Amino acid sequence: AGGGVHIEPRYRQFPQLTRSQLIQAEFFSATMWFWILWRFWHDSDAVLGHFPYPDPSQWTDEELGILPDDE
Amino acid sequence: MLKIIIPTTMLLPMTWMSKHNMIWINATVHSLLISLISLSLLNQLGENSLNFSLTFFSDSLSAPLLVLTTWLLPLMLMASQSHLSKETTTRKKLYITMLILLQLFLIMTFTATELILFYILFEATLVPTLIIITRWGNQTERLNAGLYFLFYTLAGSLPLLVALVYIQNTTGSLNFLIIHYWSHPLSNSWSNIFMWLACIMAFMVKMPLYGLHLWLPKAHVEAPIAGSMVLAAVLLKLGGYGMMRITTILNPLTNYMAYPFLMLSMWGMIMTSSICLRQTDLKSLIAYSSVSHMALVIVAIMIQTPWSFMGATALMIAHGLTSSMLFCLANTNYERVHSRTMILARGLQTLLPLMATWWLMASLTNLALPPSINLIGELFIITASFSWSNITIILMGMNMMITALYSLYMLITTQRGKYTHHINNIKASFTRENALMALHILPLLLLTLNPKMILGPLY
Amino acid sequence: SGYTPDEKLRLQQLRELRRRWLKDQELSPREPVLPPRRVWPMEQFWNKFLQDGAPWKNVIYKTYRHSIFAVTHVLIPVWIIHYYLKYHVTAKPYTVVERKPRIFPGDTILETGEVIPLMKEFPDQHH
Amino acid sequence: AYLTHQQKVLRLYKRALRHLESWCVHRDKYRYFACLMRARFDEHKNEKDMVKATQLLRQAEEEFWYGQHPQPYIFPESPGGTSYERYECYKVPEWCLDDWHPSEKAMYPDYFAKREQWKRLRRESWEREVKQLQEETPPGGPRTEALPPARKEGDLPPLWWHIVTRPRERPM
Amino acid sequence: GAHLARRYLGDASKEPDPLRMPTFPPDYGFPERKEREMVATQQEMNDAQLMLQQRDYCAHYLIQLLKCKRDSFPNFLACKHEQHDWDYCEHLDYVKRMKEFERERRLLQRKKRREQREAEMA
Amino acid sequence: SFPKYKPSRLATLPATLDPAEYDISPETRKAQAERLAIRSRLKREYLLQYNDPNRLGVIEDPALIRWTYARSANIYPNFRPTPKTSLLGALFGIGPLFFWYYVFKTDRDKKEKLIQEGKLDQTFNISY
Amino acid sequence: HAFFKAMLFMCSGSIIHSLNDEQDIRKMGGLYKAMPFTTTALIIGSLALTGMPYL
Amino acid sequence: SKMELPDYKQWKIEGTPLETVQEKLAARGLRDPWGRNEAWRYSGGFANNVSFVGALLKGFKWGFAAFVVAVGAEYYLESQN
Amino acid sequence: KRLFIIKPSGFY
Amino acid sequence: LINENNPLLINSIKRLLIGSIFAGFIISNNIPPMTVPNTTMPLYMKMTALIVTIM
Amino acid sequence: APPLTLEAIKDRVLYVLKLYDKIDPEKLSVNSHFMKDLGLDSLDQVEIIMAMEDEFGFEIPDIDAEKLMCPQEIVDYIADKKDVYE
Repeated sequence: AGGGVHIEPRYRQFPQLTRSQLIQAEFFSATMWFWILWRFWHDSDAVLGHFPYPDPSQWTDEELGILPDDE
Repeated sequence: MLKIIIPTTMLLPMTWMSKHNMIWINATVHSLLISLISLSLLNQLGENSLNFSLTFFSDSLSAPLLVLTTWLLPLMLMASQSHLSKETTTRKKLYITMLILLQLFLIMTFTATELILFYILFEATLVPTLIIITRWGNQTERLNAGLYFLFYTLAGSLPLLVALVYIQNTTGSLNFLIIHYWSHPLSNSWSNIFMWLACIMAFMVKMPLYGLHLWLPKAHVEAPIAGSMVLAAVLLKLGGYGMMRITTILNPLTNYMAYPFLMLSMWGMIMTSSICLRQTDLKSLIAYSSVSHMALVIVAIMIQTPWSFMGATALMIAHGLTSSMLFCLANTNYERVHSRTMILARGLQTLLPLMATWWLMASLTNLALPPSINLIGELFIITASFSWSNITIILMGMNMMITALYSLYMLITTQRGKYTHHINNIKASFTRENALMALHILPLLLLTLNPKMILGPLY
Repeated sequence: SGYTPDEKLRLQQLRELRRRWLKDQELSPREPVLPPRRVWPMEQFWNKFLQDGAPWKNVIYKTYRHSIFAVTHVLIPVWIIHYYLKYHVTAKPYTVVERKPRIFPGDTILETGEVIPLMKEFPDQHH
Repeated sequence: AYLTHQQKVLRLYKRALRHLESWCVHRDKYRYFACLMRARFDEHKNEKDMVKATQLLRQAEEEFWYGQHPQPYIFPESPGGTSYERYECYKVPEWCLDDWHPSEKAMYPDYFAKREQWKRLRRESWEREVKQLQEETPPGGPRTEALPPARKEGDLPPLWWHIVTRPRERPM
Repeated sequence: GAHLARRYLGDASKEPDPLRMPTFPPDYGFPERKEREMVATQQEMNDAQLMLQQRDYCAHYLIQLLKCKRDSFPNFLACKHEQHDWDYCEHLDYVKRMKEFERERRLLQRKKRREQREAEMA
Repeated sequence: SFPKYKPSRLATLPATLDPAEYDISPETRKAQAERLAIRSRLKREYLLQYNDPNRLGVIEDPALIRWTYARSANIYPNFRPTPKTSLLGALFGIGPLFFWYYVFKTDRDKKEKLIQEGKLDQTFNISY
Repeated sequence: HAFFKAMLFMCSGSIIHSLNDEQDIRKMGGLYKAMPFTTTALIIGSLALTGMPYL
Repeated sequence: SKMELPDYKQWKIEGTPLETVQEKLAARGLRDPWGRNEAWRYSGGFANNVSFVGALLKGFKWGFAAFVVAVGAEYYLESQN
Repeated sequence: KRLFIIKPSGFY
Repeated sequence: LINENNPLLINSIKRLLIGSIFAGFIISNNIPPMTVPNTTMPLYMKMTALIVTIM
Repeated sequence: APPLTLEAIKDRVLYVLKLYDKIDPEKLSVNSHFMKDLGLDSLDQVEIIMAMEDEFGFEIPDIDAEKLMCPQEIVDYIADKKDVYE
């Protein structure tokens, strides 16, 4: 029936946008990137690591409590 | 019971003497009134059945089935004043005469206090039915159908008659109570085995039976709509009701000489359900569907388990109400298209919206989804079968597959899809059709609130 | 390779009949002619409030609709459920049975007032 | 019935570009290979040996079947498309309006009056159009299903009701 | 991990299967191995509604996370050092887990080499 | 070239690259022409009844009633007892029934063999 | 998974209905600057669906 | 509006990436018959498509802009603590 | 412009 | 005809947007510990949650 | 989806035939017979429909494709399929 919508179709050319629909897209794309490394700076052990992993070769024979091979 | 038996008879003089056009209206309203009276039997004590007199007694099994018959009589009467109003008054009055007599035998049969008394009218239901299929049927093969139905059930009834009188000559009276209290363990002698077959084959030939199910496609499909409900809703339960009543003097011979029948029913229902998946006639698909559910009932009785009987009674009455409603569905198209081929009249949801809905929950109820007592019927049998044998579920559940595919396949083929182009006779659904069908499904849903009534004597 | 004159004229005749058929597929501005309907004798307050629909009016007008919806679909249901729960469901035993209230050392149990003694000293090892 | 040799080439070319469009996706490459596809078409056009043509069609479509996209592109409103008769649910035959209650019929007065004009006009013209049909049947039965146009003046094309009064593709 | 490579692709006879060990006695090669400790009696850990899979030695550091979290409600970011305190001892006993895994592995290598050495010696 | 398409009953050969249509003979020329002729006779007569403004019934389809009759009734009067039907009836008949009898009896005999000396645990199984 | 996975649908539903109910990925492109909010919503769901950190 | 059709005589093949197809077919000998049909798809406001990464880094400029203010606020607040 | 919609009888 | 300016479309997606950004942060920080998060564990399968998706 | 008259039709149609550089951009009669007037080939005549098919976004049956021989017939067919009447 009656048209007159806020938009109008175009023929092979860029359709008109609006001020709201751009910044609303800009805002949430912005705060998600905000949320990305803000949690990183406030919490890095979750992604990077919280404690180092000790190496197998490093821990000493004595502290391992292995009976000496000679006897 | 006299409070029901006498009024049921009293309609017959009334209908035969009512006015010319008041026959349906007068008969229906008192028929509904009688069902209201028959509602009184739902009460059952925690002990021995309500024994009104030596002539008649009702238990927690007969009463739920009895009310189904009395509630049914309005439904055929309200389903038949469209395909018979073009006939003369006397023949129309005679149609009510058969239906009223058919009920009276059912009421007396389900309430018989004596086994042989049960046998007479339980067999005597043939005469009112056989007239219905053969006289008012609407196809040529109805005559061969009548012979198929009559002879097939008579071939088993006679050996039961010889068996019952033999038990009389050996144990005295066959009163249901004294039979239950005076029970003798049946030996594994060859004569007792043949006695076991006689006391069982009469009832087992009556539901369907795989091998003995050939009369349902002949009878149900060719029968008049008022009759067609009865051959599937209540008389199949006569073959049922006999089973739990008679399987009290056969223990423990039923423990052993049941594998061939159990094996025939378990594999048989998968076969006959697969028939529904590849059927052409709408009524035949419904009738064969009734075979699979009824075969499930046959399986249920032969383990003699409290859970098995407990869901056995629920399944029968739930199936009987549904199969009648689906047969109403076949009638609705049958008046308009004047043919029973399924693919002839596809696309009814677009034309008839509410009739599509009536076909909808009818299909789901046949689908046996919870909490509809079809589910509470089948599910109880599954556990009883599973406790009997774990492999049963493989055969048990596989039936739930086929019963799912063909149920919607009947729905999808008819209702959904593009409407048939060449038809121009489909009119708006008559308020009679819609009101009748509501009176089918609504009590069926209303029963879901308290299936404690329908559970049966074991509960 | 090719509307033949017979089929071209066929399509020509069939087109304009379809065109006129669609030209009769509309409805008049009067259409649909709706029969009179009875109204609940409370819509007058809102529609008179809706005569202008001002920003000082629309928010308050929608407040009644939001308020009555809140009472009908929250207040009434929660009352009957609570009455059902408080005096019927909870009347029978073990129908509202809940998990035991989790408590920890160093917490006083309400009905006895006893402070459970603090858990013994920690090893106190951090990072 | 008879599908001439040049017709099948046209159909194969049409399906080739549709499949090539699905493969190429991007427009500039689509125009690139289609021109190459076109370039490898027009040069085999002046052959006097029809045996070469049918033989050429053999391995050509054998190439078409091998190179066809397993997921070709179809517009939604075409066989296999995502909107194939998705609007068929809403469409209703016109004759169903005859079952409407008179209260409902009176609630659309002018349109139903126009429906009466269509009904009466079809009733009158049915005899004329069937007479034309029987008067020009090809000997030995109808040779083709194609309908003959309305010959004389003041008439309607024979067998027109359903096609003219078919429900719209946008019923709602 | 390199252990799987050394087992399936290497000498599986010298790799301790997780299901097999502990095989050797605790003090075998350990003069006065000291038993583990449990500060929290099973009464409070049972009382604390703690999961059995969580009912380990380090669960003693866990029973106060739920207490402070309940006290910190609705503030869900209050307990940070305290939560860190529990996962540290998780790390410590986890650290203990592969050192004893390697301890039995080193014992397995030590015993295997000793048996082969004395077999040719004798 | 490259591998071709080998067909099956469930995956039919496409009726476009089939060699049959590509080679054409004059006998085939009127063969397909008469396909259009018989189809035109069926379609025009159906459309004539379809577009009839007085036909307020159902246009009966002979193909439908013949299909139902052949698939339902006109089968047994044409059935002839022959070997393949004989073994097929025995196989798809008593076959599964006796096969199910064996396994179910095998389950039953093994099951009650377990409980008669106490080789099963059902201490909480009471609602059988 | 409930949050972003449901989200990815009506964002695709936003594209589908707007661009004349076409579901073939071969028929869009350039909707970044033409459909800003949906493009942002789609890439947010895509990043969330990948377990990308702190989300 | 009556949906004013843009005039034809503005969409050509130069500049748009379709032009690389042109002389490639010119060497083939066939001329592009429908280059202007897709000219709008590569020209107008629909050109200058952002690179793939830039879609992910959408809003990074304002993101990092919000980072320093928030981090600087925390740094002083922690310094006060 | 809006036009007629063809629907089955519902009053019944 | 591409357009998303309809408020119904914008608000519906936006609600799930702001949900997805935080969601896990709120829920994970809030629900009580119910399992045992392993801590001692080498780097090269710690990073692999994000390494594998980078390629 | 705003509706569409036949006026918007040949505006879109005549646009696309003008797109063909083989077609003279100023000899677009509404009944410009593709063979007699434009002097194209049936293969190029086939090339027109998929250009139209993407223009209006729908399939034109191949049996009707060669039967369309003029811009008017293309306009007539697209109007009928989309039931365009004004």
